[PDB]
Amino acid sequence: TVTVGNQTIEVGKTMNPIVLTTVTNTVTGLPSGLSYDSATNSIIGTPTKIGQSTVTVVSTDQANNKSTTTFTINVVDTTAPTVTPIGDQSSEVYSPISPIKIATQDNSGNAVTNTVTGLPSGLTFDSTNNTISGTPTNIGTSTISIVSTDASGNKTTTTFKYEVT
Amino acid sequence: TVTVGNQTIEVGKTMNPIVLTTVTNTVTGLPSGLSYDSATNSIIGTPTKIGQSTVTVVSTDQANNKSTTTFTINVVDTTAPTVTPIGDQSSEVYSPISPIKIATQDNSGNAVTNTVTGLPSGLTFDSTNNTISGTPTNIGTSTISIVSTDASGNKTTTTFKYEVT
Ligand SMILES: [Ca+2]
Ligand SMILES: [Ca+2]
Repeated sequence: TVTVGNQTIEVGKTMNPIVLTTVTNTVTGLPSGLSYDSATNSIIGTPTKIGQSTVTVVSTDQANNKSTTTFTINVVDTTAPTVTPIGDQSSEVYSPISPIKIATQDNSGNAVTNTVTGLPSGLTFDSTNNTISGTPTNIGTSTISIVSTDASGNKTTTTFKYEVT
Repeated sequence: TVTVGNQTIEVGKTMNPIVLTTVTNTVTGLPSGLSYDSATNSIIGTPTKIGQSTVTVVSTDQANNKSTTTFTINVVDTTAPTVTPIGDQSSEVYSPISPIKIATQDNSGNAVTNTVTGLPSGLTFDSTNNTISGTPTNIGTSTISIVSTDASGNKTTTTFKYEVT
């Protein structure tokens, strides 16, 4: 058997090393974030860009006899964004609130979209600065729900209670 | 692990099929004598030329997503020549013999060298037509020894008795 197909790895995570097995290997075309460890004949590191790369191994044996393999690594994003926790909130009706920042992070290098719902009346969400602000118009309790989506469509849902008094 | 190095196979023999495993594979650069069996995702056949070939698999999955592996096949000769059997011989001293042809065959496409020794006196070997002829000058028994060598240095030894009466 010869192994064909993608070698699939997760962007922004430290990969399981890929062992090269049958000698001197010469590896090229590696994505940023990865390189080749002679001493373990392993490709290791953490890839930073989503996409496919075609990697070339030229191997030389003890008599300097040349050989060539190439294969594809596929760097994917299948992990959801993270969101800094937001505690339960309380403020007085008719008073402008201190803005609440939704801080998000993602294993991809990239921007995250937040969809916010269940907001107390009078309050609003600004997608440019990703903050909740405004002036509550009703007393009562709300559950504020945030769906954060990375560029590859992975979603996280975060909730917190808003209490207006 | 990714498999690196030569895939080594024997010239003029029917290979163990190489299974391609992880889909539509597109195979190219195969040596003469081999091709790709879709239904088994196997490379099969019998190679005829000694040497290295670099073979390319482009695989397409169910969503038509492209992938690439390449590897080297190394077609070697490690098998000795064969020689048509020659029976024990008898002829009269002072009489020219009917020439004896040494017929050889080899799994490589190529020429074989025969080294002949232990010949009864008066007899000789012609390397161009590969035949023993001449006129025996002594009565007695000889053991005639033939070393046949292929182009890769694989050797077979064949013997037969010559009786001069
Ligand atoms: Ca992600
Ligand atoms: Ca041979």
